[PDB]
Amino acid sequence: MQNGYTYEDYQDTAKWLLSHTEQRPQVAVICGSGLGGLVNKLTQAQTFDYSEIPNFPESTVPGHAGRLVFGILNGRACVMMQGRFHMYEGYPFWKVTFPVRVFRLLGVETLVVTNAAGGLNPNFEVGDIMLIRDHINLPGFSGENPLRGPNEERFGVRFPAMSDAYDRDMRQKAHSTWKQMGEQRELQEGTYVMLGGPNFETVAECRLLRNLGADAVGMSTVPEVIVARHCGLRVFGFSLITNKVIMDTESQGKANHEEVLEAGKQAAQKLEQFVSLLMASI
Amino acid sequence: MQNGYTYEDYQDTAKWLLSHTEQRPQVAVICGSGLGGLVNKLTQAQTFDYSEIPNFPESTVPGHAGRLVFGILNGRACVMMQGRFHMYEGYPFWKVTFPVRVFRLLGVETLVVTNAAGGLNPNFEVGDIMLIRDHINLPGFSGENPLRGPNEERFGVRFPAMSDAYDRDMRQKAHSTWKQMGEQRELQEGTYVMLGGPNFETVAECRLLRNLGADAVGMSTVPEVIVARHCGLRVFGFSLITNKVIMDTESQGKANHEEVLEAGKQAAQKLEQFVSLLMASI
Amino acid sequence: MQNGYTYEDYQDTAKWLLSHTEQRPQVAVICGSGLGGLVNKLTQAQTFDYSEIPNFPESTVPGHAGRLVFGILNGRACVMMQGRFHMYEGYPFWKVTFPVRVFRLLGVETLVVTNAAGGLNPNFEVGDIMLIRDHINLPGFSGENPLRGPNEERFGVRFPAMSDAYDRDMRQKAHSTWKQMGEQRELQEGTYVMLGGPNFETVAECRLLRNLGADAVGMSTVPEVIVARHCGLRVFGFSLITNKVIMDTESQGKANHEEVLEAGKQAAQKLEQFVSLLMASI
Ligand SMILES: O=c1[nH]cnc2c1ncn2[C@@H]1O[C@H](CO)[C@@H](O)[C@H]1O
Ligand SMILES: O=c1[nH]cnc2c1ncn2[C@@H]1O[C@H](CO)[C@@H](O)[C@H]1O
Ligand SMILES: O=c1[nH]cnc2c1ncn2[C@@H]1O[C@H](CO)[C@@H](O)[C@H]1O
Repeated sequence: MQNGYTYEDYQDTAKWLLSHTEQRPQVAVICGSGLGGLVNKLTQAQTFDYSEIPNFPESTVPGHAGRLVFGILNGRACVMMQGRFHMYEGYPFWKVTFPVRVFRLLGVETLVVTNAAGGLNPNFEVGDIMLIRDHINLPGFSGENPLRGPNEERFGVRFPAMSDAYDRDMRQKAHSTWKQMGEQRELQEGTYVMLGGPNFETVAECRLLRNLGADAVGMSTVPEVIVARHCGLRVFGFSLITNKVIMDTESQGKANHEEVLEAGKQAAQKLEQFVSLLMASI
Repeated sequence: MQNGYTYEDYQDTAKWLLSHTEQRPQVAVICGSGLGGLVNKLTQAQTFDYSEIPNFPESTVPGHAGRLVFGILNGRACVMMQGRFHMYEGYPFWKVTFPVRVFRLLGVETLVVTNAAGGLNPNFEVGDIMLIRDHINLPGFSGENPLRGPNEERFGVRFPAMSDAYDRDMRQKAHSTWKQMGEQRELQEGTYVMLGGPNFETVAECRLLRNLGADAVGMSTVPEVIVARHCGLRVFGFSLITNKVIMDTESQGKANHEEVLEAGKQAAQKLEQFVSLLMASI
Repeated sequence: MQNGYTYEDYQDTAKWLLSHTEQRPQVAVICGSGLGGLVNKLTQAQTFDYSEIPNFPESTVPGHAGRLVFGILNGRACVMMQGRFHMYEGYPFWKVTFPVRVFRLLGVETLVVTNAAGGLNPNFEVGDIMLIRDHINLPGFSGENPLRGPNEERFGVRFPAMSDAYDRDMRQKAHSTWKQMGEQRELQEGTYVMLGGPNFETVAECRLLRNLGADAVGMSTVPEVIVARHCGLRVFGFSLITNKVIMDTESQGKANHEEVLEAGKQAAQKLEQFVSLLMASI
């Protein structure tokens, strides 16, 4: 059926967290595949396994520890999802996005989303960071949407707009911050396209995606952005280009989850530095 | 699971309606968002709330009264759905299309469908009326189809063709009728594309849709057309262009349901006049 | 819910087959619409109705007998599915692909898939045989995937690659074999695109599909290939172009299942000869 959580369920979970930590975060960060390292830079950290927080789902994917960590990052109080949920695990979108609404009830105002993605844009190189300026929601085209079913007015409106989903001001900040880091490569920016997974794309599918105007492909994030914007959260996000997708039938190798995680550690020091510095801007 | 209604369920509902009204309609009209006004031009009208008709689903969307009205429009006896059902409300396609099969069992032969849609075609202006000459069924591409499951031979064939879904003769009639109205703008005609909703499209999604050859985007209608053609109903339909979709990231505003309903009243007098005059042609 | 079969279920079904036939096939063939004739060339054949094999689903589509036949084809021991399962029948992808995993447990190493498809490529003519070199999985884009849910490590990895799904060596063999047959028309090769069905495509949908780079359209096969590659089966397949899809609104006729089955018998002698000769190559 549709959404199985009532407003009270989100409320109960929020109260439970509030009664177990003195931390009052204003920023929420969702760590994607190979990005779980961002957590180790938190000060005064407190961790909760998803399995001990009442109505919380569980991460089953390698590279997703499945822990909620509160802490202080570069002066800002925040909460981090060290690992997320995906539709390919068997979860409905209303389960995948449960934490987002709980965050809103905690008093969070900004949500930063991260993920590992395949590069469709030929100008992209493995290791690149791409600011997400827009998305294409394939599952949404068929009715698979976290907002399907009766609307909860206490969270948002029935027909939320998505054209302004990725905060313009934060993207300007991201660009200025990147410049201060003195990096050699430029910060990329583009359209993220989501598909269900869990298998990797065929050559025909990649060419099709690129021709639709997508710069990177992945199996998450979009559902969380929809719910985030629906409840009024300011959203900012980026993809770590973990590999160049095969575009020719004379393909040498083939995508694998290992390459994705390996790439994560390689860029760890870089993107961790980036996110921490970004905390100064709000 | 698949379709939960058996042939008998449609039959029972049809018998109930037949035993409560002397009206024997030959035309059925489904009113979309902001089009519920078409009903007020009916003579000898009889209304039934969806909630009192046995196996009927219920409209939960603003702009959808949720009433079945029988009456005489410009000499033709017809039945109107003042408000329809959508997949984003949590309804399976076999629930959304329930009324269509009941209509067939009432003895209806023609089905006219209406809806509010976003304009993808740059030549479209807010207020335009677009005859639907074809559709692109996105949900259908993934298997979400009102005909999924065992086929009911009493209604139609297992593999119904859709290339001739929108009646050619009625579209010629629509054009001749529009000319007699002396309108200033030309009657548009194009391809309607359906996606699940309920959120509005991103810029990337709109560009993608337009490039696929779609002229207008919406969250309904197609399921009803499939079932209508499957059971042998002559189908004709049109979209009221309620807004121009944002195609640039330097977007001024963002889509909202209010604009859609406001647009409906603006064109009310026009499209109501159009549909009533169209009744003369069958 | 997700996959309802546990590893043991596939195992039980495999043991049942092994205890009822002395046949030990190395090749598995799935016959599509109008291709059920391939079975009549088997020697020392043994047939099982799907309804008598424990955890087996059932074919409900005309042109799909619904029988598992073991036999010897041109010296090679193989098993054939005379008729397959489709999502439009009401089956979840984990039911549609059940036989594929059972085959793996029987000791099968190669899977050849066949199907009836509509030609999108203008160079295609009715009667053509198209080797599938790649596919576009539309249902997969929305999360409808036979691998959705927890991964069974005993079968394969969590994130299987699909870029090398259609065996290169077998496609070279197919081309050499076709030459030896002395056929007049060339063996086609292209991208197969899958959509849910059961209705046939509209003109707008066909133009869209062709523009995405698809050569033929159908309502099956892809799910079986995903599971086959996930568990390590070598895969090879081909489509019988049963009709040219309508690409213009001044359409003369409209697609029908009859034309599909009629086309099957016409090419029967040809494709049966092709598959039997192909058995010599492994
Ligand atoms: O090339 C890619 N295509 C699709 N998803 C990808 C790709 N690269 C990374 N991911 C993402 O990382 C996990 C798989 O490693 C998936 O969760 C997917 O969202
Ligand atoms: O721009 C648009 N995109 C998608 N659906 C639209 C648009 N404009 C109108 N509708 C239609 O009207 C309702 C929302 O107001 C939805 O039911 C949708 O089908
Ligand atoms: O033009 C076509 N479009 C879509 N599927 C087709 C077409 N031609 C053959 N099939 C395939 O044959 C059955 C219907 O006859 C369906 O199972 C479909 O997979």
